[PDB]
Amino acid sequence: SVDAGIGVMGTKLGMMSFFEEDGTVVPVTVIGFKEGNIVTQVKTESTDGYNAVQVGYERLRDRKLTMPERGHLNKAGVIPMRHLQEFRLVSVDDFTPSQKLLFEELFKEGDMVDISGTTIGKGFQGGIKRHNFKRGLMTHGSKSHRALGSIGAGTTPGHVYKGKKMPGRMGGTKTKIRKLKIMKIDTDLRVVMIKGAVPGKPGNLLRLAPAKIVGKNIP
Amino acid sequence: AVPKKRTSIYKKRIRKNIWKKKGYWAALKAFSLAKSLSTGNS
Amino acid sequence: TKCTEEWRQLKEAVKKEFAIPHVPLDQRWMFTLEEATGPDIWNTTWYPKSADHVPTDKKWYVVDATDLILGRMASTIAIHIRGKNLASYTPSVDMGAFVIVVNADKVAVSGKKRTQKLYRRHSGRPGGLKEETFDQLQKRIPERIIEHAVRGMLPKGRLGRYLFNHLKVYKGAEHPHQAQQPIDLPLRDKRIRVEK
Amino acid sequence: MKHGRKIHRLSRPADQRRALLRGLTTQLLKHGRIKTTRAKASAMRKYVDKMITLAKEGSLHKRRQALGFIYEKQIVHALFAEVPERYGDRNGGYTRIIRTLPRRGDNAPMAYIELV
RNA sequence: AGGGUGAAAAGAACCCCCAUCGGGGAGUGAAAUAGAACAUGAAACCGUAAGCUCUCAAGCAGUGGGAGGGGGACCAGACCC
RNA sequence: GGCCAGUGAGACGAUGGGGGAUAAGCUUCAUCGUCGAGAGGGAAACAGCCCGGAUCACCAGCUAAGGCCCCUAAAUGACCG
RNA sequence: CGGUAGGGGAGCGUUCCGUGUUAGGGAGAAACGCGUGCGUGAGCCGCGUUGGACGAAGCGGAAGCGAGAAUGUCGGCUUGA
RNA sequence: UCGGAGAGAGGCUCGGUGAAAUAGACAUGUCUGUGAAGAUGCGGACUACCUGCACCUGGACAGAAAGACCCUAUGAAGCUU
RNA sequence: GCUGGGUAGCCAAGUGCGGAGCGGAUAACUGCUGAAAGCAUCUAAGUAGUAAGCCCACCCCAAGAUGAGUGCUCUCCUAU
RNA sequence: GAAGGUCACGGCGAGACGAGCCGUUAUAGGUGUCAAGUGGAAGUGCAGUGAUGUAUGCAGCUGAGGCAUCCUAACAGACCCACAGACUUGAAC
Repeated sequence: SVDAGIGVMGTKLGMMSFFEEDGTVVPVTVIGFKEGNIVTQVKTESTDGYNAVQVGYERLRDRKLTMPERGHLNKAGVIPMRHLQEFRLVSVDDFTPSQKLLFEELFKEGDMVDISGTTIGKGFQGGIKRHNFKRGLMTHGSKSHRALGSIGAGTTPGHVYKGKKMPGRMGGTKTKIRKLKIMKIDTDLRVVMIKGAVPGKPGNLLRLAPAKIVGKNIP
Repeated sequence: AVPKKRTSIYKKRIRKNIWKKKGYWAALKAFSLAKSLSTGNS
Repeated sequence: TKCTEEWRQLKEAVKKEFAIPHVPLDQRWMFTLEEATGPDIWNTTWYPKSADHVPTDKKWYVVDATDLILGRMASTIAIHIRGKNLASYTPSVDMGAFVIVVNADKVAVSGKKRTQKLYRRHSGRPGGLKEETFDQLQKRIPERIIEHAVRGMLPKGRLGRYLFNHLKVYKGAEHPHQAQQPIDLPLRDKRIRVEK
Repeated sequence: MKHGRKIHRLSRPADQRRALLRGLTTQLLKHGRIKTTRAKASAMRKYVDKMITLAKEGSLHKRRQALGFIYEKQIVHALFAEVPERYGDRNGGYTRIIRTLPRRGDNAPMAYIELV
């Protein structure tokens, strides 16, 4: 919950092979940005029950928004945007609304960033692919191949246990990949270069916020 | 494999009425198209 | 629609009024017989009419639970929620008052119960029984301790749920129900306050 | 699981899919308007448009390229002669999908495809 | 295995929907709430209409108590849902 | 003594024993209780334990066995340990 | 005046026969479906609708005489859908 | 090892036609206790809006065939000396 | 038809990332002060160390949490 | 016809169906082009009796990817919904 800095919204833009003057070949994700990461609302212990900052992203023609959202953004005096996401912090002040978040100035390279985002959707999938089950024999006359085998025990339990692993919808869900190196911040292009992989195909939103180690948070 | 008893009544009504509601939805959609048939469409 | 609605409502009012004038309905206080003299209230055991027991008219109570006995308090609370308090009692309906408890986290218990007593909830899974002590739970969520003690004494069933809601437990001393003017609760027991 | 895979199957194998698209393309070119299903129509826009595009650069090579397709010589000779006059202006998108009433004996959705 | 329109075929001219089937008016008849799938027409089963009534419930489904609501062109502390 | 039946698989508990391993909701006899064929109340539920033998009605009363913090009738009764 | 096997006593209905080609009945019988009558019960008794011609008592008689169970049996109609 | 990808026929959705074995009644939770000794139905708790569709088979001592093993019947039948 | 290549997608044998706390209460154990029992004694008052075990913390879900929470913002004209 | 919601219309890195999300004058397709794949087309010239080679030519054919451009289809339109919010107490201009 309580995040170790203010995060920043972002967009995935494929993978690059990034070299260095050693000759270490490094795999990297190009992360682009679209109008803003503008602060919208500030929540407090005073009125709202907790400390937090809401941050929009991605500009629109202001017909595609609804009256209520138009009001909520026009109260802050802000460009039309989707994707208001919160960041619950302990720190509260110096986040007054209509203030742009300089991704360039707020990270500073070699940081190890924690990126969330919704993953690739693999539909309704079987026990094997979903829960890393094994399959039965192929020959020696086995009419079982890919299946769950037995489910439960016998008359004693007399029913199927709750959260028994079964075929279901794998993918299309949020997963924080945490601790990831920032390789380069292109001043020119406004494009962050992060080591490794990141959830979803090119297009997805990403909640880009700093390392959340247990010497940083709340004992 | 096989059913233990019969559903008998009331439950079968509940089951059938949703199926008839599928029909209802189709009726709404077909009603909507009749107005589209009247005027324009180029 | 409008015409027929207004006209229908004008008939609904009149027919409502025609019956309201057919036999009338007291409150309590009263005297045995009156100028009703309809069906026999006197040789047929009393049973409450909804006109009597409405939820606004219900009494209130406050218990300060500091340095008390958990079980002994809870029994009286249960009684005053049921309505065995009142002469006009009925098992089928709730005609009992509400209760508000404050300083639930300072409630006391005898013996070595602060460590040894376990509160168990079982998630409903092949593993998950989760068992924590009296004091360990009190540090986290003290409300339950009173609440759980009370619900165990109320009659489990459709009524048991409804008249459970009437309990209002709280962590601290102050409570937000000043509007209702909840009076102090009477307490049958000698052992009820702790020795100190 | 069909992620970023774009191909109109038409319920068939590759035997018969190309056989369908070919024949439909021929008949459409011949008559100029045809009635078929929505899927059989909507899939057909890659091949009609490809062949009209092929009829822009009327050369020995491109006529054989097209003539492997149509399986009817005398339609493909109608193109090359016809096309560059009556499509010289138009830059892609030579095909319109009008859409009309389900087929009786299977509630199959239905459409018209014809040259624009 | 598979009988019972009517006393009498008087078995429905004509009109409407309409390619047929069948249907509604007309006409016949004591009756067509006797129309050829026709006489009396029980139950299961399938609906349509009205009165009340279920979405924090746990139930061999009733039973004793009975909140609130509804009546029957017949003014009941009575009676019914 | 006449006419005319069912029964002839029993079960548990107390005691006296046998068999068993003084194991068995084991088995076999002897004396008695209950079930069987017996509702009701006590025993959470619980044929066989305790109380008590259901002709039927009463929105009367007294009690047996057993109980009197709340779920759930009756003392959050008393005095001494 | 609890009651299984089981025995004994007292009854109700069903169709048909004597009485009787009775009265009662096309100003509505048998049936069929409803009753804020009756009885300890099996059952009885009045009702106006549907129905369209049969046929109560009482005193007697005789049986193809009473159904929920037979993996009964014939017919109908469900469920799974 | 240790799976992965793809093509067809199904599966899924829409329109048309349309079965089955099964079925005391089903308003058909989990835990532990109880009981003809292995309970959706009995006791105490816990959990739980109402209702589809897709998938899965642990239970309903699921369905199927009055056990074909075992033993009984002063049953049947083959075969042997 | 049979081979030889293969972009996207999907895949791993390929690439990244993960398991971290001087946070809490404990279990065996080790103690401090300290009587009953002038002494002793980890305990009867009190208190300190002290485990992959237990609870917070990490990560995903989550107010159908009928106990249905909280915040910001929009809308309440008529046959329409 | 409020706010909004649901349909329809073009789709999707979302999806069994519903759901989700984007689009409805840069959403899909087409066209143009460019990464990329494959490997040097057809036609013609020349060489060889001929199988064949060879030049024109990193060609030709693809292009599920990116980017550009309204050429085509996003036309036509439908359905649902509003009393400023029962009832009681107590602080407050």
